[PDB]
Amino acid sequence: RHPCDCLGQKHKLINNCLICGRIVCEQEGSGPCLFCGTLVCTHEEQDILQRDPLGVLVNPNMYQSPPQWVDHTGAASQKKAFRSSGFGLEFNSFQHQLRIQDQEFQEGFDGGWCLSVHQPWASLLVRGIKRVEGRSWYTPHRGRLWIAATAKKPSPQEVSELQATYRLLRGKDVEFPNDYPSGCLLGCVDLIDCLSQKQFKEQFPDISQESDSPFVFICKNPQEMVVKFPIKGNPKIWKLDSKIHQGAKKGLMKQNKA
Amino acid sequence: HYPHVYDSQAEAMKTSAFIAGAKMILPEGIQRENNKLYEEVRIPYSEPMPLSFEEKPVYIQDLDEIGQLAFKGMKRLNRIQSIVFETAYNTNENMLICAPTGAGKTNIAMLTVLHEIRQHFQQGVIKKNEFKIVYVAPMKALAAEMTDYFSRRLEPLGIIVKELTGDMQLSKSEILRTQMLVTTPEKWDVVTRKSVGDVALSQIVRLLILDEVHLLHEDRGPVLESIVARTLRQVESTQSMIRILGLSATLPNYLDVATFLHVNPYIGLFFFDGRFRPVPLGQTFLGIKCANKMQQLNNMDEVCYENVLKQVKAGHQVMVFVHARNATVRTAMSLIERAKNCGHIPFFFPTQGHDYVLAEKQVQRSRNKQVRELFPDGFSIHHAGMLRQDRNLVENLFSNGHIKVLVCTATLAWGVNLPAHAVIIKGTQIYAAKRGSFVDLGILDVMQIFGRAGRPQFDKFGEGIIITTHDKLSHYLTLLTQRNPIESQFLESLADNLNAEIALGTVTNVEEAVKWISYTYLYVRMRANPLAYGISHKAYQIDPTLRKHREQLVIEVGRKLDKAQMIRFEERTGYFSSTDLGRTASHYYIKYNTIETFNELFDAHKTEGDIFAIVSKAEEFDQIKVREEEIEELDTLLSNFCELSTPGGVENSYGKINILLQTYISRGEMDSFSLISDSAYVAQNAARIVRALFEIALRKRWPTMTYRLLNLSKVIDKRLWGWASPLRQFSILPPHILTRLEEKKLTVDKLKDMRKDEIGHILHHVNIGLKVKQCVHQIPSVMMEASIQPITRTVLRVTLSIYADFTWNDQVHGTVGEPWWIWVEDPTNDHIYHSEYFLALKKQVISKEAQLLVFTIPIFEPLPSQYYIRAVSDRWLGAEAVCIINFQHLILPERHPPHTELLDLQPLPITALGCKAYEALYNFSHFNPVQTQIFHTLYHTDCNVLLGAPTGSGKTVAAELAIFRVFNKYPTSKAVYIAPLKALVRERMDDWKVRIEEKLGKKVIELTGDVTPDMKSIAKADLIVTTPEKWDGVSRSWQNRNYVQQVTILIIDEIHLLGEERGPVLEVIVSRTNFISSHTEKPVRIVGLSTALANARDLADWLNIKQMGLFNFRPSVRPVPLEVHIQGFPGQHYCPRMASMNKPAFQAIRSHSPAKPVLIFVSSRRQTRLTALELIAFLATEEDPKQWLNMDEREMENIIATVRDSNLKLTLAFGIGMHHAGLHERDRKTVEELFVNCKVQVLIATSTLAWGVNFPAHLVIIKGTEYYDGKTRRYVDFPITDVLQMMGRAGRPQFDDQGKAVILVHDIKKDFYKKFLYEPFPVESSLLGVLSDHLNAEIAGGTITSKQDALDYITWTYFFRRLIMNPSYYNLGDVSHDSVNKFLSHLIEKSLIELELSYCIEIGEDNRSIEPLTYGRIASYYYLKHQTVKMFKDRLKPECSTEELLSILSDAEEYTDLPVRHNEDHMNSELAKCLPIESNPHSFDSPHTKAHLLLQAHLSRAMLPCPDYDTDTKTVLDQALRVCQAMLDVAANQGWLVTVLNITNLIQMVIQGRWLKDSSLLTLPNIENHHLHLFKKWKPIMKGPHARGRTSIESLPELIHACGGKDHVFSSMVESELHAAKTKQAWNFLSHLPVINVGISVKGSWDDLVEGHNELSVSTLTADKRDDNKWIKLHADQEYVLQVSLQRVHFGFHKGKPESCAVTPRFPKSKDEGWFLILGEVDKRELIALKRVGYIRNHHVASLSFYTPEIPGRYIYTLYFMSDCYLGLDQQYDIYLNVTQAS
Ligand SMILES: [Zn+2]
Ligand SMILES: [Zn+2]
Repeated sequence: RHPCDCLGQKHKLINNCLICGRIVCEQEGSGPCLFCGTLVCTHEEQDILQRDPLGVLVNPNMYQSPPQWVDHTGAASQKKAFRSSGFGLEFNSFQHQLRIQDQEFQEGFDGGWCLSVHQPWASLLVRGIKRVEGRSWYTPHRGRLWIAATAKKPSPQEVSELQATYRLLRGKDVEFPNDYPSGCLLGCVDLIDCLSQKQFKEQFPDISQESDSPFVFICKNPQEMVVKFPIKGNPKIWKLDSKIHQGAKKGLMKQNKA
Repeated sequence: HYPHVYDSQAEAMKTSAFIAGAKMILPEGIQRENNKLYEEVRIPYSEPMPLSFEEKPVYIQDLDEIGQLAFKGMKRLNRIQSIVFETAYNTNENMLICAPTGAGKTNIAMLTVLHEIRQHFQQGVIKKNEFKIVYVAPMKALAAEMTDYFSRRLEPLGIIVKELTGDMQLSKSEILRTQMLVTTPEKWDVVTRKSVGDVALSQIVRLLILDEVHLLHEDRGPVLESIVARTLRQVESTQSMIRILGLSATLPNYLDVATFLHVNPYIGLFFFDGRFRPVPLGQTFLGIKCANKMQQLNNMDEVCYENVLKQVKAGHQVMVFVHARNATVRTAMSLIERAKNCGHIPFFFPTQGHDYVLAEKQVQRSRNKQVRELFPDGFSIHHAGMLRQDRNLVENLFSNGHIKVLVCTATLAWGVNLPAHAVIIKGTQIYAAKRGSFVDLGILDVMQIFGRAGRPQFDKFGEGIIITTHDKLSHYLTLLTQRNPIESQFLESLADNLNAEIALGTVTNVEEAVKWISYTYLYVRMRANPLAYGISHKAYQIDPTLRKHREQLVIEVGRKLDKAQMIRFEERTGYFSSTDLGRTASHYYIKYNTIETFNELFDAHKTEGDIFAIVSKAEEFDQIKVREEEIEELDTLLSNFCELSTPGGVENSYGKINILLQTYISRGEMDSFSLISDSAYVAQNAARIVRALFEIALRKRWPTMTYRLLNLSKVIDKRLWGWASPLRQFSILPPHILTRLEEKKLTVDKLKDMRKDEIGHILHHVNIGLKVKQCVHQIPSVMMEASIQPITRTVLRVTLSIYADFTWNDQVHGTVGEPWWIWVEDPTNDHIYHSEYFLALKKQVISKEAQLLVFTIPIFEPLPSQYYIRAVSDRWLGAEAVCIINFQHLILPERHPPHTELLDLQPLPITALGCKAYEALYNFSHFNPVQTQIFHTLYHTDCNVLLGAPTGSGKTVAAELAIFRVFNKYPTSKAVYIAPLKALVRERMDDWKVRIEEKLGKKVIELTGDVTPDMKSIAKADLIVTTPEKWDGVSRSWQNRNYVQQVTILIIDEIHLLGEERGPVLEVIVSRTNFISSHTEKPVRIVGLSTALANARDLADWLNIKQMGLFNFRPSVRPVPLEVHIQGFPGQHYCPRMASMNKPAFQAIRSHSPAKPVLIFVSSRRQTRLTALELIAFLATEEDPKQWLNMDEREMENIIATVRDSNLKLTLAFGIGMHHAGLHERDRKTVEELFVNCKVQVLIATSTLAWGVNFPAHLVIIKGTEYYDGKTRRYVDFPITDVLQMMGRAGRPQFDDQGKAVILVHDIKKDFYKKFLYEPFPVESSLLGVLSDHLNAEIAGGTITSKQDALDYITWTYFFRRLIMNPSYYNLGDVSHDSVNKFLSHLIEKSLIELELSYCIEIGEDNRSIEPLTYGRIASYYYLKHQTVKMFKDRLKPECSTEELLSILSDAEEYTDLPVRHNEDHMNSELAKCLPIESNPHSFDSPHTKAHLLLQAHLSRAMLPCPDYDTDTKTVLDQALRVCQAMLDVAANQGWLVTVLNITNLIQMVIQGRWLKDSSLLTLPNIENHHLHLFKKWKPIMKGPHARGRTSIESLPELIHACGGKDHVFSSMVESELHAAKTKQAWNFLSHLPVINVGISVKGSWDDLVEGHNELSVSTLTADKRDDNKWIKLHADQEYVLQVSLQRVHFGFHKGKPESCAVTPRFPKSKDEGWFLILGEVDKRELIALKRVGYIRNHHVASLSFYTPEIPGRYIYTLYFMSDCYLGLDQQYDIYLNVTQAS
């Protein structure tokens, strides 16, 4: 048969199953219930036995058209007059200083900050194969940061030693994405902490031998998508442009669809 | 029996037995020298006996201090004081006094008043308002004179007196601040019958003064006896003591009135006679005898000449009466010509002196010419026609004595005390319009006349002359010095008095009506003489009490009143109830025949002219006959001054009444004095009649008639015609100016728009133009507009926004405000819908704010074209505003589909669950039909479901099933339940933790409002219970964090509460949850449980269910059937309402279920007391006094002993119960437990605790449905869903068979309630009001990029779903795609513009991409709004001080929702004193100011008068902490550090409730400054060694270092002054308080291939002694990281790490041990970096980042380690950077 869902609101009813408490309709009956498979029958019939396009943020709806925007209103007409000011982005400025660097604020809000990592390390950083990153400078941005692939083409011999180094830590069981891009923005990882090597040994001695540097980035689970973002590349700790940041977030939703 | 021993004149004899055919007890054998031309009797004389030793006079020294200060100290008290002082100053019982001298009356009056005041309370002489005494006066003159006398007599007490005499309805505030009142018996009667209110006066009178009750004999006595009976009945019904002191002059019978006054014969029957009067007030008894009136006139003017000639022979100065002002003139020249005749001028001219010349020049100043010619001879004229100035001149020349005879036409006798030697009454026949035909004068008037015959201690003989004819003189002689008993006429006015008593509600049935008759003087008069009142002596014999006759009179008058529909009287059981018509008739003192004539004549189609005929034909004008003299004046007036049609002509009485009214309207001038008096009489009458008729038509809902009646009433009391210019009501405008205006045909609007200079040029006077412009700008007006909100297919809900648009004048408009009547008039249908009263206040007009009103009107299927909403001023003519509301193409909501049928054939046993532990939480062995149906659709199929079962069905079981499903199938996931009420959250959490936490092996934990503590809370929660705001704050950021993706349930209770105002967060929470579920591909189930919803289809579509979980059940589904009864209680101003619904509440209790637990709710935080005492007082007269006391009294007496509340006595001792904001919320929980079983049997709720324990009951009456506070200055209805849920608490499956409830509301909305009490109420979104705020979060988190996606996001919201189905509710025009998308775009653009103006969003040049700002991000993180972050950015400036931080804290808009109690304006104002800072005195009603005062009180340790404040405190405190932290971040974003440190100090005060200006050690629990001297002295811990440090332990870190971890070997003895009561609190406070030392090392952060130098550790110890170690060789323009290792040093007794929770003795919530640490420079006053860290268990390292200027300067930075949740634990470390250039 077929478990019709009417619950007596579309047609008549029969006895409900005692085990499952499931209301059964007359559409399917005279047999075991679907949920638990026990015989169930009404009183009058058991007496005999007894006697023996698609927008980024939109849901499916019964609507002929989504609520598009119309700029004909005069309220926005006034705003267009004095909206000449704005569009000010600091981008990659070494002089930039948050001056409010509380850890809890950064991971709540994505500030668009991006970083450039060499492809042999960037691939393992974004796939989660490697857990700690090593750079000389210290970054107070402890929020979500994007990783841009380096422009230089990595040599095939570096992957051999990189794999050999991580055999004891990870092993050959985990598959490795040998397809290594270059100059893209495939990386998007969240940062939890940065500290010196001595404190890294003091507090995190288990995996400290993976990489050694004056300052250590500790990155948690990253994200992956199936589309590729071309980026020219910028020096370390650079603010991503609005257009790419908007597109990258949209792609993150499209991969979250799958 | 000779009452008392003082009374005199107990003697009589027989002398002649024939005096004009009558017997007159002749005192001293005076002779009657009757002759042909006149008849007279001689002057009686009396000789007082010499009082020697009977009584001694009272003085001032033998008094209390109040007696000393109140007394003015003349040291002389007359014999009256000596006689009366024993009982009038020591005893406190009713008494009466009767004297022929007013000086012997007023002194007794005020001494008795002072006696009552001083016996009322010891502090009562210091603080007033504990009593309200009232004085009565005959009419305005004596009322004003007594008011002035009391104002000037008693200054030191501070008592302020007033004079309200038929002038206006006194305000509640005025009588609240006033302590005593003065009125008139008519005004007192009308104000007592209209005294029905929230608070009345008769229960707090405590003393009532009567004067000259002798009027009872003549007229107006029915009013006095009615008010006396009313106050006596109030006294005997309130079981209190209210003294009654009566006063008169002389009574022929005094025992009858004494029994009527309820005074025993022996105590205070002091009767004063002519012997005991100070002066021998004799009088003549002259008469006249002539056959014709002309000879009568010449004869009695000759007689007047004769006795005034005798007076001039005597030489004293005398005064003569006339009846009319016009006739006094003709009498004046008659006397002048008589004096000139016969040559008796030689005995008449006044003496000449210098004072005579002074008086001559003074009168020469005056305008009056009659007095000019009267001065040379001995004549003077006194009248009320001429202004008061000449009255001063004549009264002072009388006082000095230049004048011999004065005529006064009876105004000064009432008004001004000017005694004269001889007084001539002339026997004038007053043409009293109440009687007509020149009725003879009353005894009270002539007695007051003789009162001035005795001039104080300059004349030894008092004389009085009476002139009249034979029958009149005999009649007068029979009631002046005879024993004829005073007879009252109460049967004629019996119907009106019964109607008034029934309207007041004091008299309800026949027996108490008979008792009230017995209370009146009529009963007492009937006892002595039954024959005179139609009762045979045999009928007296058969019934001594005359109860049968009283019953007969009562039933007859009740029949007469019921035949006129005034009252509803039932005979077969014997009770009469008041109706609206009877109440209206009683309120305005309208005779029953008048309202009968109304009912037989009035209709809804009368013109503007027949109203005059109706008002004229009424019978209070029937005692007016058209005379042959009046006909000429009447026809001339009809010829000239007529303005409208007058049916009846001039040949009838009502025709002449109509003509008189018409000529009085237009300020006409008339000749006949009698007709003038009649005109005034009918003017006042017809004014009150037209007001009553307007009220009647308004109640009958006749728009076209009530408009005409209101205009007519305005015309009559404004003395201006309808078509007259509105400017005519201003006296400043000259009449010729007004004529010039009307000759130009200009109107009010045209000249208001027309500019002033042109009107000045046209009128040729610029000053007049400017004055008329500023005057017309004062004309009341209001601009208003209505918005239509079609809630239902029939019932609508229109909102009116009104605002005054006129300049305010204090004198013109009045201090109180401006009244208005607003009604929804329909021209075609012609019946009013929901008329209403409105008051425009002072600040309402001044601020010109848009006052908003909301009200519901019904509509029909054929849509009316329009409804004329009209607002008319109740006092100003020609001030109306009409707002036509068209009904063009408004879309009405579609008819909702029916509910789902409830199918039940077999209950489901719990064993079907499948898990024994799961089912062990239950008690029943089977499932009720709702659970039987939802057992498998829930918990077995894993799909979102919406259930709308009625209350009490057991949706909690559905929540349990969902939680069991979550626990079973997905143990690794988590479950969260959302409830909209804090009390509901608390009770649900308690139930969950008792039932599932200890039994089932899962985890249950509540969530607080702090994101980072919620991190650890949600790490291992496994079950969460949250009010929606906290969960929304937790889930505000979801994109960049990954903790909430593992929850897969949302159980939302009371989803229908999404409709109202304080539940919009549910919509955004569900929308974001659906968004997350769709964009994560891990579906999250939604289970929405609530009551029945009519529009549940829209909510089902909102949650994305097609046919799976749609469960809507009709109200006839709950296991306990509910029966509701309909009842209406018409009334106004809610004043008769509480009495109206209180009466049948007990009758419902007995009829439905006597002695059964019932919960009631009428108290709006105030009605608790009134309801409790009225209920306990009413139930006494019943068969079972202890019906609600089925248990013993000993447990109740023990409970009331345990209860500390002072008001709860006599209520919990009885069965009356309550659960209010008091009793520290625990003992009332004990009485709730006592109510769980059948002991208490009744309780009253405050209607605010409707959500909570939900204890069952049987019968519920909805007596309180409205509430008024300081939110909008007006009453507003309860939410319909709130009322439904609140009433649905009735019923219990195991103690009752069915649930009972009834409705007690006024009739105008009873139909609306009946419409909505059965039909489910549709639910509508309210997301718009905060639509911006939520959007901020969704743009701060990066979920929104442009404007287009911001628009299309809203599709997920329930508001978008509901907008299409109900467009006209959301002001949307048409359902077309263009219209809806344009409206959505406009609304979202407005919200974005507001956000940008709040400095939160950046729109950019493209204008189509919105970027978040740091301020908006901060607001989103801390759960803030745009309007508060905007003000944060606006009023935050560098270098602010702590009071500025408190001020910026005060105006946070999150405090807007803080409510008011309609009384907080007083306690907040009084607690504003004794505080370090103060707020605006004019903003005490502002919720932000109240929250500021609350924060100051908490932070300065101040006591809060109302208990609820404490609760509010907690809420405020919570919000404060949040915004406080946000404040810091804003300052942290700005750049400067001084304000950051100030905000850190502010949050320290918030968490500690102290100040940084005081000592830090005060943060210790239970420590105050007064004992710090005990803390000031300090010796070394061990005794003997020399002091090393400061020898002081004031510093808290110093205290920690010195005491260490021991806290018992040193601190225990030094803190022994606490006597070990709470020393352990300080012990653990110090032990948990840690001390941390730090070490700082700066390390380079070079980019690459540089590596600079090695790590440079800089000593934390203060190093400035010319060492290069401090001077870090730092390379310029290089990022450098400061590693600070901070470690705690536990002394070893606690071993370190006891817990991770800091001690917060005053903060409600629990907060972790944070630590702030900042790096910045001080010379420039900016910071470089900020850090906050959590718990440092033993040691941690913090990594600051900082830069260096390119200038190679040797400068100084500083690191401050500040306490996040402590005080005084802050340390400073300066780093000296010698930055150098880098190559
Ligand atoms: Zn079916
Ligand atoms: Zn089954």
